[PDB]
Order: sequence, then structure tokens, then C-alpha cells
Amino acid sequence: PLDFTQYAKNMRKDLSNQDICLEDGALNHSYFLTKKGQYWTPLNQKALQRGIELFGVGNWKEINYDEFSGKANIVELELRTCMILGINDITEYYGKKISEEEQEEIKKSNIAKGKKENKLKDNIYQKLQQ
Amino acid sequence: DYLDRLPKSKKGLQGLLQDIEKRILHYKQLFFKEQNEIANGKRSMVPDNSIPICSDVTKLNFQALIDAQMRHAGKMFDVIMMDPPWQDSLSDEKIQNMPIQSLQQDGFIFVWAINAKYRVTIKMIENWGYKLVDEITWVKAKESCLIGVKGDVDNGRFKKNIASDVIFSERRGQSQKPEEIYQYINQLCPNGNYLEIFARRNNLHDNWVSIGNEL
Amino acid sequence: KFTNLEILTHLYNLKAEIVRRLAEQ
Ligand SMILES: Nc1ncnc2c1ncn2[C@@H]1O[C@H](CSCC[C@H](N)C(=O)O)[C@@H](O)[C@H]1O
Repeated sequence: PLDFTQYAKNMRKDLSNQDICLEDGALNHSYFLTKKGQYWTPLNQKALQRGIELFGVGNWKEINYDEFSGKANIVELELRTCMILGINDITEYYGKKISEEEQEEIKKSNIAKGKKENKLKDNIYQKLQQ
Repeated sequence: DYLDRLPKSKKGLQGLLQDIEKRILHYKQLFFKEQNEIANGKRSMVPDNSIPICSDVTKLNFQALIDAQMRHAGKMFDVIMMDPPWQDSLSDEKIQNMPIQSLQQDGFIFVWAINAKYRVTIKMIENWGYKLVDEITWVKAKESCLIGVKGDVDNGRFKKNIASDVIFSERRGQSQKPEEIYQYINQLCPNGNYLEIFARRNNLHDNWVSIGNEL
Repeated sequence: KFTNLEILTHLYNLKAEIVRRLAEQ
């Protein structure tokens, strides 16, 4: 009488890393869809949003410094913010310190901007089309 | 970068910058679409009952596993499998030092050995108290998987007439270990708890505690 | 095989090196 589905979660909580199992105890498949060492923790997405208020959109070098202690990928920041601003090109937003509450407005306004002109894909408005 | 395959003329450099821009737009939309799918929410190839643990076995405390093991399974392991990174690599001694006597009371071992460390494994696991029994041979080119046993397998748990020792590559020119061995175990112990040390994401099968620095 | 991130990294770093030689002129 050994339940393996319960034995699995009950182990994953006590031994596996916080990234592998949800506090739920179930498996975090998002972790295995990204190579080992390039996973993006949620503690990293909040660390980025925080960096935009203190250092602005353009200064990836300076942000990677304070929030990620020099370990994150400048280009992965450069892209993860596009997903925050729902736009493929963020040259316009360079250097703007943007509050976390202004980001969602900027995303929603660019998604809806995208939706109208049928220039939206993957929750992202493509203002640059090739 | 590389500096010698790169162009040095203006006409060559501008042309290359124009094509990179186009290509960044391409791999941008492929990365947004990848993250969004993963985001909401894709399923990995991993079975749901698998139990990964990314750790370095030198640094890892086996007692944390031992205690959480007894807490939940009520018993130590039935089958333990290894593929030591012989000398990314671990000193032949380090792995030797590993406390694998603590980890299993009664059951089997499966250690993968290359021809160079074939003899070493035998006395490595005779140290671990295991009694050498059998050899599973994999044909791709040869690699041998050495088997041992300690304590009592007399229990009905185990099945003596396990599957045929020889095994083949699932694909041609393959380097990962073949899946059939996980059914050899399944014939030998069905729904038995099993440990894998030096595991890899493609070694993730359910019912299996897998420890690896690359998980 | 590369991932989408690793490809974008090479592409950006490449872009920086060429922009450097385009500015060196
Ligand atoms: N200290 C350590 N702890 C855990 N794993 C380690 C380690 N040192 C090396 N390794 C890992 O052990 C693995 C050896 S290769 C294992 C391959 C396996 N047969 C398969 O293909 O399924 C590698 O992932 C290596 O990263």
C-alpha cells in the first residue's frame, strides 16, 4: 500500500529545488522546457520589473548589476521586457524609468494597439515587420 | 567573432548588419511564441511522478534523503543505478567515497563501467557491501552495466527470472543510455522505489528518484 | 542544437562587433 503519486509530491517538497516543484508539490514543467541554467524564475521577473523603476529601460548593464549580481543575460533582459511592454521593438521606450503599474498600462495599450491594426502576435504588438 | 571569418569592407559589414537585424526579428518572434506557450502552460517530456534533484553528490547530504525516504516510502531503495563520470568529471576516489552503504538495505545496484574502469567498479561496489552477480551488456561498440546485490532478495518483491541480459541501442550512433534497462528493472521490481545517481533529464522516468548536477 | 535565447545572444554580440567595425570606419 504505497501510493506513488503521493510519494512523488511528498518527496519533491522536501528534496527538490524550489524551481522544480510548486509548493503545491506537483511538477513545474516550465522548468524543464528551458535548458539547465537558463530558467527564468519568478523571483527573476519581479527582480526585472523592479529594475525598470530604479534604472530605466535601457541600462541593462546597470540592472544586471543590482538585481542579478552580474549573472543574468543582458539580451534575456532585453527580450523579457518586450514581453512586458507587449511590443517587439522597444527603441521608443529607451531610458524611461517605468513604474510597475505603468508597465501593465503600456502592455495593455500596446496589445490593444496591436489588436486593432492586426499587427499583434503572441500577446506582442509587432511594430517592426519584416 | 570569429574575427577572421568576418568581413572588413564597409560594403561587407553593412550587408551583414542588415541581415542580422532581419534575423533578430525572426528569432525574437520565435522566442516570444516559445515563452508564451511555455507560459500558459506547456507540458514537458518529464513523467509526472519523477523526482529530480539538482545537486553535487560531494556537497549533497545523503542523510537528508535517507530521512525523507524513510518518512515517505517506509523503506530504503530496491534498485540503485549509476553512470559515474569517470576521470564534468569526478575523481575516481570521490565517487568511491560516496555513502552508498547507507542508502540501500536489501536490493540491487546497476553501475555503468567503461572498459578502462571495469575492474574498478567491481571493487568499488564490493566495498559497498554488494555481491557481484551479473553483467548487462549494451551493443551500440560495447558498454557493460555491472550488477550487484546485498542482503535479501529472497522476498517475493523481486522476480528472479528477469529479462534477457543483452540490450541494444534504440537509435543508431547513440550516446545516452538505452531505455530498455528501465524495464529490466520494471520486470525485476514493478512499482519499486528506485534511485539514479548521475542522472540526466532524459533519465527522468517516473517512480525514480534522480540525483544529478545537470537536472 | 541551439535554443532561441542562445541564438539571439550570438546575434546581438555579433551585432555589437560589426557595429564596432562600422564605427571604426
Ligand atoms: N558531483 C556530481 N554530482 C552529480 N552529477 C555529476 C557530478 N559530476 C558530474 N556529474 C554528472 O554526471 C553525469 C554523467 S553522464 C550521465 C549520462 C547518463 N548515462 C545518461 O545519458 O542518461 C553528467 O551529467 C555529469 O554532469
